[PDB]
Amino acid sequence: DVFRRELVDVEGIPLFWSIAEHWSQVESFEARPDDILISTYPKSGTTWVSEILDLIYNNGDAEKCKRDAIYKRVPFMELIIPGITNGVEMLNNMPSPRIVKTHLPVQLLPSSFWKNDCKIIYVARNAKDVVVSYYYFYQMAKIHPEPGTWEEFLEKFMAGQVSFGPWYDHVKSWWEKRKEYRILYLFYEDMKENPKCEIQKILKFLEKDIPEEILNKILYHSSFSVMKENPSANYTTMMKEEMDHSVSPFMRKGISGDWKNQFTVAQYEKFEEDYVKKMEDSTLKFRSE
Ligand SMILES: Nc1ncnc2c1ncn2[C@@H]1O[C@H](COP(=O)(O)OS(=O)(=O)O)[C@@H](OP(=O)(O)O)[C@H]1O
Ligand SMILES: O=[N+]([O-])c1ccc(OS(=O)(=O)O)cc1
Repeated sequence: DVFRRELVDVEGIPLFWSIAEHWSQVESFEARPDDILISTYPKSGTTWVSEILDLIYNNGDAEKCKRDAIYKRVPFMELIIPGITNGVEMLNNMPSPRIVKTHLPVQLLPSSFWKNDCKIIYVARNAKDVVVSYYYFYQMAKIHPEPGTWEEFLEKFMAGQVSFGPWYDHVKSWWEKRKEYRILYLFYEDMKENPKCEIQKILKFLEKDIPEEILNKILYHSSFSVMKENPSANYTTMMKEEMDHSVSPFMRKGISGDWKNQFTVAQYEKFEEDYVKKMEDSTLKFRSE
């Protein structure tokens, strides 16, 4: 049973057993200078930005972006599950320009990305919304250990005892890294508020100037309501064994502020107190609504 196993520490970070088992393949991953790395803590907007990038790369052509599922168009690099997927191999076999997905904390990112000075788009999302999204994701995405109850999971998340480790360290270290490498550090909440502005930021970062009509096309097709229904983007093409959308759909709510629906007031206060301690010595700033 490849699913529901305990995570395995990889250089200090809990990862899926099969990622840990194939860690050398990941560590030695060969990046390319024109790779665009989409780097996120899980549930932070990876798919949204991946779709955007793929739409950009295909000039807003919806059909072209339906050539395959997002997880094939934008491979999850470190995700290696025997018999199921190998992000490294999928990427190795992908023509440039590659869009590369990762959730690795910065200290675990394969050094080739640094050596190739790749452009990286990091997406951060407020921790409270992340943990809620992650909770449901843990439930539906069977490669994860059992999340436990929301309460248990919340505690694991705060303790960083979740797949890919602590969100806090993830976002903070990636934020710090933006001083060393070309990281367009985006916030899920900003994409919610003004996706056009954020996509323009992506375009600028990518050094692409496209017609307003194409930008509007990209905006339309990267909206949650379009993506949710889009089988090439919404993970419903996943084997049910890997992702059971009947448990929780991948495209779950796609809002900011869902944490309000999940957190008890006590859990929220506790979370915030803990959060402040973990975050106050970082200049990184978020919105939760
Ligand atoms: N287009 C668009 N607009 C708004 N929100 C979107 C979009 N696409 C994905 N989502 C929401 O992002 C959450 C999934 O995050 P990721 O794509 O990072 O998940 S993953 O780590 O790649 O598995 C998950 O968030 P929650 O809905 O809060 O669970 C998705 O619904
Ligand atoms: O390609 N896959 O098989 C795949 C891709 C993503 C994915 O997400 S995960 O967090 O459940 O590993 C799971 C399986």
